Amino acid sequence: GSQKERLLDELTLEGVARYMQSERCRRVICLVGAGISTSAGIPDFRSPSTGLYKYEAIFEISYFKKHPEPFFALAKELYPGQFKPTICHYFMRLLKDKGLLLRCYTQNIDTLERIAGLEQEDLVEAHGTFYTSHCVSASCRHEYPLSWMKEKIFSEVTPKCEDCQSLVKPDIVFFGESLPARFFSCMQSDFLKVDLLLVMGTSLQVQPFASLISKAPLSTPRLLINKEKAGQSDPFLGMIGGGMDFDSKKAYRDVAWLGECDQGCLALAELLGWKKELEDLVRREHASIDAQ
Amino acid sequence: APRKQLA
Ligand SMILES: NC(=O)c1ccc[n+]([C@@H]2O[C@H](COP(=O)([O-])OP(=O)(O)OC[C@H]3O[C@@H](n4cnc5c(N)ncnc54)[C@H](O)[C@@H]3O)[C@@H](O)[C@H]2O)c1
Ligand SMILES: *C(=O)CCCCCCCCCCCCC
Ligand SMILES: [Zn+2]
Repeated sequence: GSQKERLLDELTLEGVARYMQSERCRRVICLVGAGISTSAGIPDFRSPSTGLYKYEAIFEISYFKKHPEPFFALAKELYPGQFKPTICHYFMRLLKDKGLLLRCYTQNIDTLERIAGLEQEDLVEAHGTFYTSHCVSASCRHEYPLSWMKEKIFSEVTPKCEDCQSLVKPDIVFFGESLPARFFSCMQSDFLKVDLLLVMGTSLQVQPFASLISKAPLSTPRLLINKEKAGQSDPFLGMIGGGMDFDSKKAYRDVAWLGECDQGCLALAELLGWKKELEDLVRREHASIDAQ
Repeated sequence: APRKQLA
């Protein structure tokens, strides 16, 4: 239905937590970006202090096409010593484990969602991932895992395929490139049946991923956990398709929690009577990573 | 089906 109608008893975290407790709320989609990994020591872009601050072009595809050495250097620099998912990754894991997660759609390539125990099935890595890597040569397309790719990115040798010696590229989507087919397929099916859109650590500037929020049904509540409001229709572009409205008198289903996503998710977890379960998972999984 | 881009 396209009838706009209010399912949250009020436009707050508690309203959403209640909504989540309700029977109406069976299938949750998360949309995430760099905000949920910032605290795992991986910079985002739009953050003032880290991001696009020696070398935007280092992720356009044509620049990578001409000169790929700049990219592989950056990835040595940003390449973390240890991969601990965040509280907000683990919150997503809880949703899986309670059978609430229909899907997590993610712009992040860091692979943390998998490390937290989301499975390929749970995950639309709409911007690809570092998890896997392939030769660029059509006639080869030999596949490589993250250990082989790290050894190269840390050795400071441009990765070259062992069978044919083409450039071996991580399975990320560069700017310019097309998203995976799986993204559109999952998009067609998923957004019919979503009961709640949970939006974390994304500015929603990157298309087509941003437009996902308008593919939700109009009475699907949408919660944004973020440092800044994001997704509001621009005063000027709208002038000339289902954007965030948190504040107007017409606002009926969108809610904004502004802060760190670790606190936000930790708050929400608490309303749901999940805080102990979350605390234990995070503490337990990090310990296990620490013992690896 | 567009390709990744800023906006
Ligand atoms: N970790 C990664 O995989 C990574 C890192 C940088 C950029 N990118 C790519 O660059 C593009 C940028 O997209 P994006 O919107 O995710 O990043 P962005 O930098 O464009 O926007 C991130 C948003 O998260 C907020 N934020 C940052 N840290 C936060 C925190 N701890 N708590 C709450 N909010 C926080 C920022 O205020 C901003 O609104 C994407 O296409 C993405 O694939 C990926
Ligand atoms: C589309 O937005 C792709 C963005 C390119 C990746 C951004 C850089 C993030 C690299 C982090 C270090 C390595 C992670 C395994
Ligand atoms: Zn090859």
